[PDB]
Amino acid sequence: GGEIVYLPNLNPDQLCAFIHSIHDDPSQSANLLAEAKKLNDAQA
Amino acid sequence: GGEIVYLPNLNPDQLCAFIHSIHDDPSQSANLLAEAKKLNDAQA
Amino acid sequence: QRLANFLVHSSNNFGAILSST
Repeated sequence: GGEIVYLPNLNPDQLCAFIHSIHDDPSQSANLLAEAKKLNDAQA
Repeated sequence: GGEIVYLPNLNPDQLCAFIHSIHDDPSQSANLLAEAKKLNDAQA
Repeated sequence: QRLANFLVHSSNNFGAILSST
C-alpha cells in the first residue's frame, strides 16, 4: 500500500489485461501488480 | 523535464487506450498523457 | 480494498503505485 510499481516495459495489450484484472479482482491488486512486475522485470 | 502525473480517475479501458497510444504513437506521448491529465480531471 | 494509482513520468515511462491509506 503506497509502493511505486512501474511497468513501462509491459506492452499495451499485456498490461491491458493486468489493468482489467485489477478492476475484476481489486483484492489481488497488489499481487497482480507483483505479477505483471515479473514481465516488467524480465523485459527490464 | 517530464513530470510524474498520477491519473487514478481513469477507466480501465481508458488506460488500455492511452497506453496503447503511447507505444503506438510515442512521438505524440506528450499529447496522449495531456489528455489523460484532463481525463482523470474530468472523472475526479 | 486496495487499488493502484496510475502515475507516469511524462517523457517515456508509465507506471503504477498502490493506494489504500
